Amino acid sequence: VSMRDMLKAGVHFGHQTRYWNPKMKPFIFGARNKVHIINLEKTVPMFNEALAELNKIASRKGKILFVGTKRAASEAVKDAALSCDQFFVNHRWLGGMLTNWKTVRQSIKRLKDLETQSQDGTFDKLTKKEALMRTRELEKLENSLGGIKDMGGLPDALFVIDADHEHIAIKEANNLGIPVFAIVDTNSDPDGVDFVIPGNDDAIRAVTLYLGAVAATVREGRSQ
Amino acid sequence: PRSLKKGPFIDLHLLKKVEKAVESGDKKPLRTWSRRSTIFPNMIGLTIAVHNGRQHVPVFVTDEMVGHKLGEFAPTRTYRGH
Amino acid sequence: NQYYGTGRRKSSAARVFIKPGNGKIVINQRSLEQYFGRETARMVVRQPLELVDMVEKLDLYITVKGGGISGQAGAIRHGITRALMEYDESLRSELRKAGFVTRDARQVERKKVGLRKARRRPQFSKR
Amino acid sequence: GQKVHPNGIRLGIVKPWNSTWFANTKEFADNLDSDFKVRQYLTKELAKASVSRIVIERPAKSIRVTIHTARPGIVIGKKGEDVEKLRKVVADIAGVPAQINIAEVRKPELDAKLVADSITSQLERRVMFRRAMKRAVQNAMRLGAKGIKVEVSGRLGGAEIARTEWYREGRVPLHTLRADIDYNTSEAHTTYGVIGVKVWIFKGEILGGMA
Amino acid sequence: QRIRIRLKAFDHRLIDQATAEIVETAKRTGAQVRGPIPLPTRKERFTVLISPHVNKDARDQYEIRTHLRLVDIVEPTEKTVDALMRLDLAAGVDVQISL
Amino acid sequence: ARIAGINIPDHKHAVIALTSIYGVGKTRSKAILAAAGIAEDVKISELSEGQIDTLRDEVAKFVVEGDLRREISMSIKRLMDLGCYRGLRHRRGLPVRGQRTKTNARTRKGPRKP
Amino acid sequence: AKQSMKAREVKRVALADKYFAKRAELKAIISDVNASDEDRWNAVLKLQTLPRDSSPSRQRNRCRQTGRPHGFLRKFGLSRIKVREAAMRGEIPGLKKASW
Amino acid sequence: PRRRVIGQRKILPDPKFGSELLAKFVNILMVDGKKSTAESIVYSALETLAQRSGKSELEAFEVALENVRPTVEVKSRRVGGSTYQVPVEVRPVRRNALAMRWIVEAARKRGDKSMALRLANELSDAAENKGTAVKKREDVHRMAEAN
RNA sequence: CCGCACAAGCGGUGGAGCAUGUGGUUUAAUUCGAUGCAACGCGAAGAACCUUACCUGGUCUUGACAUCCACGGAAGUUUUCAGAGAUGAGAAUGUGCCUUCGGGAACCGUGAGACAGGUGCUGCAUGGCUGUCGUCAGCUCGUGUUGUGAAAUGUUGGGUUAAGUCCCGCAACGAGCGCAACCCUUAUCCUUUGUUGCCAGCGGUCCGGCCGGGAACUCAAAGGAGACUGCCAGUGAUAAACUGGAGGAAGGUGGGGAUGACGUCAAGUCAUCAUGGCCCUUACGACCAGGGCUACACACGUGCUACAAUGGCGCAUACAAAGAGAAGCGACCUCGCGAGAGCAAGCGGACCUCAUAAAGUGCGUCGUAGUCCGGAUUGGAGUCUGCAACUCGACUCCAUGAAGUCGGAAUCGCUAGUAAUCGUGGAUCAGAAUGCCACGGUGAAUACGUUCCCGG
Ligand SMILES: [Mg+2]
Ligand SMILES: [Mg+2]
Ligand SMILES: [Mg+2]
Ligand SMILES: [Mg+2]
Ligand SMILES: [Mg+2]
Ligand SMILES: [Mg+2]
Ligand SMILES: [Mg+2]
Ligand SMILES: [Mg+2]
Ligand SMILES: [Mg+2]
Ligand SMILES: [Mg+2]
Ligand SMILES: [Mg+2]
Ligand SMILES: [Mg+2]
Ligand SMILES: [Mg+2]
Ligand SMILES: [Mg+2]
Ligand SMILES: [Mg+2]
Ligand SMILES: [Mg+2]
Ligand SMILES: [Mg+2]
Ligand SMILES: [Mg+2]
Ligand SMILES: [Mg+2]
Ligand SMILES: [Mg+2]
Ligand SMILES: [Mg+2]
Ligand SMILES: [Mg+2]
Ligand SMILES: [Mg+2]
Ligand SMILES: [Mg+2]
Ligand SMILES: [Mg+2]
Ligand SMILES: [Mg+2]
Ligand SMILES: [Mg+2]
Ligand SMILES: [Mg+2]
Ligand SMILES: [Mg+2]
Ligand SMILES: [Mg+2]
Ligand SMILES: [Mg+2]
Ligand SMILES: [Mg+2]
Ligand SMILES: [Mg+2]
Ligand SMILES: [Mg+2]
Ligand SMILES: [Mg+2]
Ligand SMILES: [Mg+2]
Ligand SMILES: [Mg+2]
Ligand SMILES: [Mg+2]
Ligand SMILES: [Mg+2]
Ligand SMILES: [Mg+2]
Ligand SMILES: [Mg+2]
Ligand SMILES: [Mg+2]
Ligand SMILES: [Mg+2]
Ligand SMILES: [Mg+2]
Ligand SMILES: [Mg+2]
Ligand SMILES: [Mg+2]
Ligand SMILES: [Mg+2]
Ligand SMILES: [Mg+2]
Ligand SMILES: [Mg+2]
Ligand SMILES: [Mg+2]
Ligand SMILES: [Mg+2]
Ligand SMILES: [Mg+2]
Ligand SMILES: [Zn+2]
Repeated sequence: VSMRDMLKAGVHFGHQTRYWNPKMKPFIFGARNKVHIINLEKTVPMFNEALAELNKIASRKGKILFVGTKRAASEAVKDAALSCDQFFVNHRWLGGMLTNWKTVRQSIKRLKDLETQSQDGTFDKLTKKEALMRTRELEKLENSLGGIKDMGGLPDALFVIDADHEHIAIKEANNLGIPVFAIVDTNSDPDGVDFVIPGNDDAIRAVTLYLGAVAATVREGRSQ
Repeated sequence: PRSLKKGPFIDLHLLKKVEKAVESGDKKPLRTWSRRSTIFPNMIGLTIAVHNGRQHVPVFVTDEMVGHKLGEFAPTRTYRGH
Repeated sequence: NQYYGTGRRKSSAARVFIKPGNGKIVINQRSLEQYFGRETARMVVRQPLELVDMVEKLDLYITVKGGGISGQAGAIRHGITRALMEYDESLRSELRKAGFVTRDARQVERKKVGLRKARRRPQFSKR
Repeated sequence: GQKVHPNGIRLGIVKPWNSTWFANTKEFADNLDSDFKVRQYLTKELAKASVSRIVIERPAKSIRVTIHTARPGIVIGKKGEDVEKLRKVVADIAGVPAQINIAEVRKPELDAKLVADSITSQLERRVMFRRAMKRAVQNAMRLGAKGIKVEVSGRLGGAEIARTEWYREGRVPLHTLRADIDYNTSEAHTTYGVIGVKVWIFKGEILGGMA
Repeated sequence: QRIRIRLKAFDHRLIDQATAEIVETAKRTGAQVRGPIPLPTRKERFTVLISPHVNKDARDQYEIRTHLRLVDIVEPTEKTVDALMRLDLAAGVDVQISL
Repeated sequence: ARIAGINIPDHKHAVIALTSIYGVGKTRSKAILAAAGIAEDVKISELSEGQIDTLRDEVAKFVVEGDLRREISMSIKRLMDLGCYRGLRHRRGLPVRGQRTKTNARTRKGPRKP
Repeated sequence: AKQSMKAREVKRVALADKYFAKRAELKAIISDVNASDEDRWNAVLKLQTLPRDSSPSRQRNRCRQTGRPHGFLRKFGLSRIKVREAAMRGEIPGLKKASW
Repeated sequence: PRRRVIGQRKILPDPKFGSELLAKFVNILMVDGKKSTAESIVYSALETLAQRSGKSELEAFEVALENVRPTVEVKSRRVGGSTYQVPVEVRPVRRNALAMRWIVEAARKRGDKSMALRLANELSDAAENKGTAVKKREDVHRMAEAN
């Protein structure tokens, strides 16, 4: 992504000067209208160097977890993961998703059992109310683990939108040593992101730019 | 009352003992546990020791007693008030 | 032609046959007011037939089993309702909002152990 | 609170009866009385054959018992001499031509009568009740059950007061009627009294009624 | 002339299988069988005090439901009557043949 | 009227009126009436002397009033003199037909005494 | 109950079993109108000499299992306690928890 | 009704007149489910009401009602630490019910050698403001102001 | 924040008579247990004998019940005397079966010891079973995270629900036992089968589905369908849910069952049974007759019938359901005023019998009274069961006709086919229901609300 490509999307935009985090000073161009302005001169090379690492991970058969829980950007992140055959979390990040993966494995097994059971049969043996209740449980499980049913094991890389909002995920990752790739607004604490991208995390246009560029480079890394 | 088609009921050993007594003149009070026997008209002028549960109390049968059961004359419950 | 309906109340059942032509009602080979001694029963059996206003337009041959006089009357009413519904669909829309296709499911509740009746509980003594 | 007998409540739903004859009020009482005498006799003779169950049917004239045990060799012995003596004594104890039958239980660690009998026989040896029931649960679970629960009660280890205690593992839904829960009790006559053991074994839910 | 056969049992699955088998044996032998007619079941109730002592309110209620079926054959031949005579059914079913 | 029972039956229906004689209940009342050929619903008013005399003639056929009271008192007195069980329960004013005395024998015992 | 009780019941049953015809014909004589009232008299005298326990009404239905005198169910011949144990185990055919 | 107060069975109207208020009246007078006995007395009383006290029996019904139906009563509630006799005004159904209750109780307090005559005379006196039901409306209006 | 907890209502209890249980006292003994809710129509689903365990007296000692050992007998059956019976003493008859002929079985009696026997003690030695909080909504665990750690979180919060029900939030995610559902029953429809059940259209009738017949309908009982907040509108973070509406037989877990988590009360039961310890072991065991459990100055609990014209009585007449039956249920007919009796059909029962429902309704009468209310009590005379109704049965008839005129303080039950009333059946049972368990008929009133009362 080129600085012009970002700037038109508005990547330079940031939170209010009232709400910023201390470690973000190096990445901040300045202030306008009491608004923090992010410096694309740092943003572009760091994003490119992160894309290099993501391409490397995906080119060694890496499993990638796209992470974002914004109600606006959930579908964008989900589609972003689907466009590169990867795994995602687009709703509330469940504390213990990585640290307590084994309990999630039982949940993934229950989701697999429910979907397989409906195709196999036995719904007729169940009463209509019971069969409908089982369908509701399957729908709830899908809304909870649609993205990670096929992750199989712990992912090899994480992509995070608004790292401050998803702070539990990054704490888990660091506890596991799983690398964190994150779009970091001025209000976030950048310590947990090993490849940090400072940029807007709310705006739909810039978020979609991040996701599309990452997914293009991930498909490229897969293709070899 | 039992019934009239069946006639009154008397225990056989009382029949035997009573006819023994009436045929052989006066006796001492003959002892009996048969509270369920009916007093019979031949059984008059005799004295019968009916067991009240713990002791044979003597009842001296008379003519207007005929028809009643022996147990009606030997109370089985001691009571004097409180 | 012939139009029947099966009505039921708490424990009664009533077969109702509708024949256009008059306003006579025969119940178990007897006339209405000579079968039912209570007036509210006569009223409740004429209820639907008078609602749809066609009284002297169709005579009724009806039999009924089980239950008491009020249950039999209610079952007869339900049967007449279902029979009329077969004769004309338009009548059913008014019959329903009159509360006649209700088929009330209310029935005597069983006696339960430890109670004197379905719900009456023995007279407890605190002191 | 007190629980309902987890076998009687499932009778007709998922659990079959252990006596399937038909009778009238005339011969109903003495029929099941001879039935009881048959059962007690068989349980006394087969005390070492690990008999899990004893079903009795009564066809038109004869009676036919089926013995579910894990030691079919012990009840069979050699060319069925022992089972033939059993046929004689059963036929004369019921006044009717008998017909004995055997059906081996294959997983003696998954039926509640045999695990309870094993626990009691161990409690005779004055083994630690704790490790006894723990081994029972571990075996039954490892063999493929969906859940199990054991409960011993009464002066455990010769103690002076009764300490009822239990240990469960897996999933034992006692309120679900579909659940095929094999339940059975047993008593252990120790020197300090009687120790009662109850065992529940849940082996999956049954879908589609009795059949 | 007719042969009327009554079947009593304690569970309806077994008795229904028995009726089916009866009528099929009668169909093999070219008879005319009135299909099994269901007759009213007899529920015997029993209420029993569960508590050994003191509690009379705590009880338990049991029920034996005798299921009863009636089959009737109107054009019997020797190969009809013998066929059901060479017929052995489940132990739980009581059969009663009448002419 | 001055029936054999020297009491005076009231001016009600003949049967209910005759029931006032001691020893004449409803059954025996209508027996008296039917045997005298007198109607059932008529009152003692509008009843001729020729009919009252038949009523007296037919009520004299029974044992009523003092004669009945004397017979009942004699039977109880005789029964008491025998020393039989019911004689004792009559002397002690306690129920003789085998009812509870542990509680509610109040008709025989009268009101309560602490 | 005590073994002597079960023994008394066995003796009563066995005794009432052997004198049944005698009791029946004596009762028939006694109740028979048109008896000569000498026959009826010696009939009642002869009847009251038979063993008291030869009366069917002297017997008392006890649990075949435990011999308990109360809580009997003629249908099963067991007390109220043993029927429950037998039913929950599945020994009484067709019997099950009723609920309506 | 701690969670939600539930309404009443909307009773079915009188078969003789199609009115539902006379239906509630016959339900009030009914004893031991003897509805036939009740409606007999009610019809007998309204018929003679239509004669001894002018025409319009169904109208004379409310002529007695509006004469007895109260407006204010007391509802002793302890919103201040003790049961305080605070007065309250009623909805229409409350005063309807209290009116019919007060009618039937006074009728039962008359004798009059019949319940038909009892109810008839009592309802007439109520319609023209005589008797005891009207007096117990007077007292319920009197003690409603006493505190 | 919940619950008939109160409130709002309706009917009661507390007063009267009787039924029954307990306490008390008495007694020869009034068997033993249950004791605040959660003992007190409870164990006992049924004490005249029996039961029965208690008492008085009469009796037995390897025993009434079981195994073993020798010895002798077939086993039985019938009959007499003494006795209250247990028991003794006999007299007659039979002396059988299988046999490898030796005996053996079958039982019976006598003898001797192991032993039997105990409803004797301890439920504070126990199992088993049950009550209770409470069908109240809770109780936890794994893994994760935080803390050196004991631990905490989850399970708190905001909503909502009958519910730890569900949603949203939240370092928690999950699960398990509970909750809900699966089960039974009830409400609608469909399919299949149609006698002993059914009778619409048919013909025939003695007018009776009774008879040809019919399989439609009611029913019977096996399969299925149906209800899910699915549809609509409105509230609500849009969510959960809530309020209404449509359709529908049924609407918001449709009604009612069964189902009772972790635990609490050293709760109840050693007298169902089983059982550790101990105690008796010619006695704390066993048999028999009679008595008691039914006593009565009293006290309490639970019921029944009442006090009346919304009723009593007489006559007439209509509509149920659910059950039981072979030492059983027992029709028709005759006899009796009646309880019942004689004769005897049918029925192991959709067939026959119990068995004609009652309140109701029509007509007549009674006129507010201790009554034509009420039926207690008592006298007389009967019937039935049963060896036997004295103690101490039920019922019938005639006579008698108490108290009682709606019950102080206080207190109980109930939210709909409920309460209240009205009959019917069953278990136990020879006989003995006002109790218990079921069944239908008629059929309400009220809920402003959560301040208080009780409990959670
Ligand atoms: Mg039957
Ligand atoms: Mg009389
Ligand atoms: Mg008595
Ligand atoms: Mg014993
Ligand atoms: Mg008896
Ligand atoms: Mg209450
Ligand atoms: Mg109140
Ligand atoms: Mg009282
Ligand atoms: Mg006592
Ligand atoms: Mg009770
Ligand atoms: Mg009792
Ligand atoms: Mg002695
Ligand atoms: Mg002698
Ligand atoms: Mg000896
Ligand atoms: Mg011993
Ligand atoms: Mg305890
Ligand atoms: Mg609940
Ligand atoms: Mg909350
Ligand atoms: Mg839950
Ligand atoms: Mg939470
Ligand atoms: Mg159908
Ligand atoms: Mg035909
Ligand atoms: Mg058909
Ligand atoms: Mg069905
Ligand atoms: Mg609608
Ligand atoms: Mg609606
Ligand atoms: Mg539902
Ligand atoms: Mg439900
Ligand atoms: Mg449940
Ligand atoms: Mg329970
Ligand atoms: Mg204790
Ligand atoms: Mg207790
Ligand atoms: Mg002794
Ligand atoms: Mg004795
Ligand atoms: Mg007693
Ligand atoms: Mg009277
Ligand atoms: Mg009549
Ligand atoms: Mg019976
Ligand atoms: Mg006659
Ligand atoms: Mg007769
Ligand atoms: Mg009867
Ligand atoms: Mg009457
Ligand atoms: Mg009448
Ligand atoms: Mg009087
Ligand atoms: Mg007075
Ligand atoms: Mg008065
Ligand atoms: Mg409620
Ligand atoms: Mg009743
Ligand atoms: Mg009986
Ligand atoms: Mg009754
Ligand atoms: Mg009822
Ligand atoms: Mg409180
Ligand atoms: Zn941001």
